[PDB]
Amino acid sequence: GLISARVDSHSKILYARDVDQRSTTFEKSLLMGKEFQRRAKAMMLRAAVLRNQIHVKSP
Amino acid sequence: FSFKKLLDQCENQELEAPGGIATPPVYGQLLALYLLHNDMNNARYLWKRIPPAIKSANSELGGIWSVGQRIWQRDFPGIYTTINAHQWSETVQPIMEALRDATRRRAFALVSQAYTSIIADDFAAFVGLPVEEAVKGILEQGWQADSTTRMVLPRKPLARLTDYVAFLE
Amino acid sequence: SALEQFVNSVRQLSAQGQMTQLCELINKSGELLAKNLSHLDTVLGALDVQEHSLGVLAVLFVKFSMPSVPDFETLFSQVQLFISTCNGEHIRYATDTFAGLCHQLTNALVERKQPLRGIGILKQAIDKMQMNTNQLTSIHADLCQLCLLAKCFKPALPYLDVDMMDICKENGAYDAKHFLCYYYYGGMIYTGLKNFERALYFYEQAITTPAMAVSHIMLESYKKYILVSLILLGKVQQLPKYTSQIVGRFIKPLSNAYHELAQVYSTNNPSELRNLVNKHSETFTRDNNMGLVKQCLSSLYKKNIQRLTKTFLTLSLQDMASRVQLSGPQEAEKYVLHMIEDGEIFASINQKDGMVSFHDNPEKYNNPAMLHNIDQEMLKCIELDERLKAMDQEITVNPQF
Amino acid sequence: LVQCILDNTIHGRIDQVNQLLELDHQKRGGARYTALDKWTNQLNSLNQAVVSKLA
Amino acid sequence: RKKDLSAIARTLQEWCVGCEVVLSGIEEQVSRANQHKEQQLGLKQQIESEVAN
Repeated sequence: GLISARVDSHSKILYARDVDQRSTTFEKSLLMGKEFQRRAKAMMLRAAVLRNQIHVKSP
Repeated sequence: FSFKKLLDQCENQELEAPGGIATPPVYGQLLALYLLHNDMNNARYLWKRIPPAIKSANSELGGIWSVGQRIWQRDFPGIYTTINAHQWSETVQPIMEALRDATRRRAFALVSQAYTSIIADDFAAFVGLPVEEAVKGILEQGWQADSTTRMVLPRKPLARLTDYVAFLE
Repeated sequence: SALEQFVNSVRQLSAQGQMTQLCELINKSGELLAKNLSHLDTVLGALDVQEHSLGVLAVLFVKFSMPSVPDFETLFSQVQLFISTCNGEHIRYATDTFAGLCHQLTNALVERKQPLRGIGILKQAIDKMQMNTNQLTSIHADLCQLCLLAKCFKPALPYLDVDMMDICKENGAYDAKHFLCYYYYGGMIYTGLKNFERALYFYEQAITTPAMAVSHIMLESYKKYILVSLILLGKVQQLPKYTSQIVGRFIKPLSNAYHELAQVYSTNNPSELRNLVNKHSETFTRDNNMGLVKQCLSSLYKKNIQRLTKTFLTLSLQDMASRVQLSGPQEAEKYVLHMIEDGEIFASINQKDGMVSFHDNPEKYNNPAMLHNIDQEMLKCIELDERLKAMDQEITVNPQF
Repeated sequence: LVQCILDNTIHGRIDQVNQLLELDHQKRGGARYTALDKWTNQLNSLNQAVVSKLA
Repeated sequence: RKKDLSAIARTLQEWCVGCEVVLSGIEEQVSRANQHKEQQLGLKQQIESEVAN
């Protein structure tokens, strides 16, 4: 929920936090780029074996 | 380093021709490039494929392997106490000292970032240099001294948004 | 009498048109081949030792006995001399006996003792079988197997780091178990080097394989998939929907202890996971993955210390020892220091007051560093698109009738 | 002040301990769009991936 | 401001060429992009046309 903060529990004091949307959106977009690259490796090797339509067959 | 090419040519001499036959200086270059890398995962596979004869014959490398276990487990006074007990014939032993200096400066740059405060006696035992030599080194590179705490405070020494909007935005 | 003729028929096709008759010549060979082949190998390197030597050496390894008396070393060196500077050009058509030769060399070195040099020679064969951006040849598995036995993963990485497209068959020369072994052994190679990202990727790709029957390679890769996903991520990563039905029907309830391990991992209790690891310890040692489950225990401790950043800012070491269950502030300080060094947590240690101060701010995204990071990631996406353009063109060419 | 917040008048945060108020004097609804475009592209990726990756 | 004349005109040559080269790098980025747009859409349309039969 709605507690956006860091508590200095060295001092045991709450400190409310504005999570920066610039940091948030750049973070999720570049993590989307990292998942884009993992799905890149996924689709490259997966289609290099299965655009062939060749698999671990019955024998 | 050049031990990469040395290891490649010694594996041309060891992993190509001889019979499944083992060779100890090739294995010395192997544990040299597994302790410079500190790749004790693959140096475990080394230690699985080192013969116990070569564990007993290339055995200055065995003391090197023990000291590298103390490095991997980060047993720092046991590291710097056991410097001159192993001396293998110029494959690992000079770069044992070079790796000691690399790990010295590595612990230096590591504590410089990862510590708001370290015990300087630990850190001197972590780098092998003594305590006031570590004081001279941190005044050389720029940490914050904190007397009477004995906790020296470590310290590390346009078209931008155009490209950022152009790809990520 | 007949063996003296075939050599003359090899030179007839040399520097000429088709070599399909030479493929038929290797297909027939001689059936009950004699020792004389060795003598025929004395005068055989006329042009570049030719494809005749491949048939000779393949038959020498097909023998099921000897293979070249206790002097097999000489034969090994001959095989080396056939792979190194001899190579060949029409290996693409003779792939069946070439991969077969590499498989037999691998199986012989596995049955014998130390297969260290075998890796060094094999990587050349692989280098001459593949095209440019690399193809998934069968020998790729063998290499991995060899470097998994002879504990030296360092030179096998360049063939593992590339996400190669299209599996090389040509005249058969490929089996599903070689695919499964390459991704399973490769997964174990990345797990041994503590590169859990590519390891998890490799195990995932080993499970996704279409299957009608359950193989032990798939079972072990699934178990190790759960373990690496518990280490790398906080929980078990979902396998794709295109995974085989036999995985959810047969492999899932067989590796019940691993899903039980994930079930106890989800409760965030280390003592209970310890109890469960002691409970099925015999089953984990039976699969020969005891060690990765210990890493799972340590990763659970690290997950519990990482959960503290979301709620606390400044926390006492004794409080951390009480919450994470470590006993004493000394072990808490050890764990926090290790986690800062490995880049797992963003925190600082205050010894005077005995406190831990969590920061949680690696970047503000104004460095050039990010500029270079984004430039490299964009170049990867551009590569994929030119790769994707090539795949799409290949598919457009060919269309159905 | 809190009452003013109810008003939706105050745009800024208040440090209760420090007893001070920071207002978002310079506002920016500039920030979202980069992320939004990114998200739109993400869906684009979704439509593209599901079809392509799918047999 | 008695002669900076030489240095004056040569600083002029400098900055003139600087904006010139900025704009010329732009020029060839243009000879890339929508020349790349020509090639890309031409090939994509080739694909779409070959989709039929």
